[PDB]
Amino acid sequence: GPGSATYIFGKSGGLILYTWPANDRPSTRSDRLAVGFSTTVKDGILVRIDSAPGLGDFLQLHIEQGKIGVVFNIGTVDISIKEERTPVNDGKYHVVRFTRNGANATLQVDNWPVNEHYPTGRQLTIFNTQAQIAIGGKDKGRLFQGQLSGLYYDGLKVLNMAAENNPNIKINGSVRLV
Ligand SMILES: *[C@@H]1O[C@H](CO[C@@H]2O[C@H](CO)[C@@H](O)[C@H](O)[C@@H]2O)[C@@H](O[C@@H]2O[C@H](CO)[C@@H](O)[C@H](O)[C@H]2NC(C)=O)[C@H](O)[C@H]1NC(C)=O
Ligand SMILES: [Ca+2]
Repeated sequence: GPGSATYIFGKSGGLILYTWPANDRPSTRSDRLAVGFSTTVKDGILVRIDSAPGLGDFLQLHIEQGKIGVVFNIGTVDISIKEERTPVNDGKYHVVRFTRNGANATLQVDNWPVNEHYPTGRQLTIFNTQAQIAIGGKDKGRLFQGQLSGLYYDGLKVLNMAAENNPNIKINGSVRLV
């Protein structure tokens, strides 16, 4: 709601970084990711979850040519799902919702027709030993500029945790709680 923690990222970019305590690093067969955003950027990474060093697994929510999508890897090759029909960089508030079940995924913006992707043949299922949630894209040189609100990832309200000064959150660069 109104109480959902909201952060503004400026033109110079910033990062909010959640690092799981070592023993708390999760492994999942399915994920759920959602965030409210407003932006005019043609390109930027909003959120990326990475596994521990040496493991290639990741899950990345990003905008490319004004269109929002998720690319992820759970141990085979990059799997992508995208809202290709309509751009989201119109400077209006949207909600993007993503689910993953093994190699399968869904993606919806607002109330638009749902995108679904079901890779064929033998697949892996586990997103192994997740180590960090990077928000804002600055670390990968694709900074997000705009507003992020009410980020939800697998039960974690990460922006709420940032706003509450969670000891496993680091914030730097051009980012501000509103
Ligand atoms: C990932 O998704 C596959 C395929 O999903 C099935 O096919 C269509 C996709 O076009 C989808 O709309 C249906 O809902 C259906 O689930 C899953 O594989 C299927 O699993 C179901 C339920 O266990 C079986 O009835 C089907 O035989 C089976 N089909 C195939 C082609 O294998 C798969 O389980 C799923 N992966 C995970 C981890 O959930
Ligand atoms: Ca894996």
